[PDB]
Amino acid sequence: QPIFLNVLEAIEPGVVCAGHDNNQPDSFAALLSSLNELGERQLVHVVKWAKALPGFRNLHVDDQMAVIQYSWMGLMVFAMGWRSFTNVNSRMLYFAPDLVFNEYRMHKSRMYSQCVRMRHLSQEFGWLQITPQEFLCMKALLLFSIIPVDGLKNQKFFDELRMNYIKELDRIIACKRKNPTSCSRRFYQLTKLLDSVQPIARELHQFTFDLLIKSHMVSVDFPEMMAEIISVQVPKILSGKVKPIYFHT
Amino acid sequence: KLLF
Ligand SMILES: C[C@]12CCC(=O)C[C@@H]1CC[C@@H]1[C@@H]2CC[C@]2(C)[C@@H](O)CC[C@@H]12
Ligand SMILES: O=C(O)Cc1cc(I)c(Oc2ccc(O)c(I)c2)c(I)c1
Repeated sequence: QPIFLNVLEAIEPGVVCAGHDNNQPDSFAALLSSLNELGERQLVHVVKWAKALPGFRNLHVDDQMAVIQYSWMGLMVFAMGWRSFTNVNSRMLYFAPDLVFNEYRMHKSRMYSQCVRMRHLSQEFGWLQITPQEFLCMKALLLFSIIPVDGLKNQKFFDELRMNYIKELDRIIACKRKNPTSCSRRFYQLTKLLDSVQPIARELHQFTFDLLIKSHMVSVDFPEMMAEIISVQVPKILSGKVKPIYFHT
Repeated sequence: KLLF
């Protein structure tokens, strides 16, 4: 019974515009300010999405706020790469309908290398032929893939919720294969695909953090929440107090 | 909170 996939397909966030005025010359300040808006806006959907995930509400209230604040980067990035694959075919980074990056914008944003890694991540969806169901499960798993070293208020329930989503992932895979090797290798690819999101997210955390500090020097504006999160939560990740949960080592 |  696909009750679970039912829920994931139903609660999946629709399209979100960054409000970018594609009339303005692609400058550093304009591009990043629009991505910050996109992030702020897209953050709102992430919150509604999560609170709609099976079992998410049961987690403690504080932990609910923490897991979102720690894993939002990786979530938005993962989804972004999906939009780029299914759309612009991965040639470019489909951030929002009104904010699609090309080679030029990648350079002007002062984060060309990171964009390359994201484009590659985007390409992986093709190489691995990730079906839409696999995408959803993996994305859900990402919310539960980064936590504080000290632990959550109720780690007990977190470990169990995480464990379940993983089962769901396996369940998804083993619904077309028959071989003992087939389902096994597929799981290996995905768990790796998932791990690879972490290093990318970590570069953007660093990047946005530095950008925030010298935000007034470069005329880049950070919305209310985006500024608050990058200065309180992100620093815990960069300082190692919050760390991703990797499948492999 | 504010957005939760
Ligand atoms: C999460 C966003 C916005 C949502 C998305 O589609 C992925 C993309 C990845 C780069 C982020 C951007 C939000 C604003 C950030 C954090 C900039 O400050 C630097 C890196 C940007
Ligand atoms: O069997 C299926 O496909 C559906 C399914 C999916 C999940 I995720 C699941 O896990 C929990 C765990 C704790 C909790 O409070 C809640 I609400 C759900 C269970 I149980 C069943």
